[PDB]
Amino acid sequence: GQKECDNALRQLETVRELLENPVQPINDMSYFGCLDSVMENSKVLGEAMTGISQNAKNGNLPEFGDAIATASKALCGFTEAAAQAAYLVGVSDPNSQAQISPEGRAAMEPIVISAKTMLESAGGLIQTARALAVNPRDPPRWSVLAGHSRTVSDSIKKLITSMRD
Amino acid sequence: GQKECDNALRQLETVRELLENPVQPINDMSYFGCLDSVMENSKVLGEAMTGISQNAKNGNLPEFGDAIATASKALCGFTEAAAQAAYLVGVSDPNSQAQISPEGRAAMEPIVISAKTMLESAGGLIQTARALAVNPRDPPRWSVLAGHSRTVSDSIKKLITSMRD
Amino acid sequence: PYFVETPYGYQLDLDFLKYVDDIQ
Amino acid sequence: PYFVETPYGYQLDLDFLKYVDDIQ
Repeated sequence: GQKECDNALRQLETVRELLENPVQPINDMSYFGCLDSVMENSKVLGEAMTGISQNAKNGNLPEFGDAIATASKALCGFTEAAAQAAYLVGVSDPNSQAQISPEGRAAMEPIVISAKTMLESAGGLIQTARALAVNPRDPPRWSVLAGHSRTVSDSIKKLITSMRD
Repeated sequence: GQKECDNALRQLETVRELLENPVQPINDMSYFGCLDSVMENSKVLGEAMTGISQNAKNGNLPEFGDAIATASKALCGFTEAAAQAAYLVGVSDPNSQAQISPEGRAAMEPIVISAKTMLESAGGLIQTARALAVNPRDPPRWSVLAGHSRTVSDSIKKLITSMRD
Repeated sequence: PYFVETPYGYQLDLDFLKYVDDIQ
Repeated sequence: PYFVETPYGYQLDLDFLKYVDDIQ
């Protein structure tokens, strides 16, 4: 029973070193990966704290050690996300300055292409709608309008998909 | 009818200049502010495209111009979010390097304090639970365990709140 | 809602609105 | 679920789980 608590305290004072001065990337988690890790580890910690209290109350020491170890693992990943998220917050500040790596420019390109495609298609949609407003008796242009609306819909779906990961 | 379409095309080719080379902060939107702006402008654009097609079909030119202008405003804010989000993606890459501004270090501090408080409280919770596991007949320590669980719950709520804005 | 029937049988693609609703 | 009754009437605070569910 004491070993599970001793090891948990040793791991907790080690993972706090990330929180002391986080000015460098801790891991490869995005800002959404950090929050998702916080949400999942919070649910794991919530049931782990429940198991800690109940098994200490019921004298169920084996399951108590499992709850202690589960809580330790949850708290470590909880801080790895908070440490990386704290790094991303200060770096994403408008008054900061950053040199963008080639792998960074390769990651923002799927967002730039999808947005520039949307303006190109939405422009042609407005150009087509400008003529349909004067003369809607134009079956070919309604096909062109539908074609641009299809490229707009795809460019937006691919833009949101590029940001959620 | 033509003016609403001409002004929309002029605004669209102006806002695309943000997409050409986004290596600087465009606005004060966070990465969550960028995605939220994309989601809201997508709903506005969806109904605007509906109004563009229907009013061109029905010859309702005044409401057609309103739909064109609404679509133009939606597409501009749509790209202002994508341009800033593209900047944040490449800057948040682990292989990048960034000088963090004082206002940036002031924004990550609410995340760092809430996380370091959580480890401090969860450590005391495990320390208290270690004794309750041996002797649960300790009313004062159950109050101490409840006190640390209250500080853990508050530090986690304040940590998530610091990241969602 | 995820599509709009235009004249002459063509469709206005609004599947990106379906993508937004499935997320939320 | 958002709290756990400990012995001697004290409560284990799990209100942060309520904060997570309200968000999602």
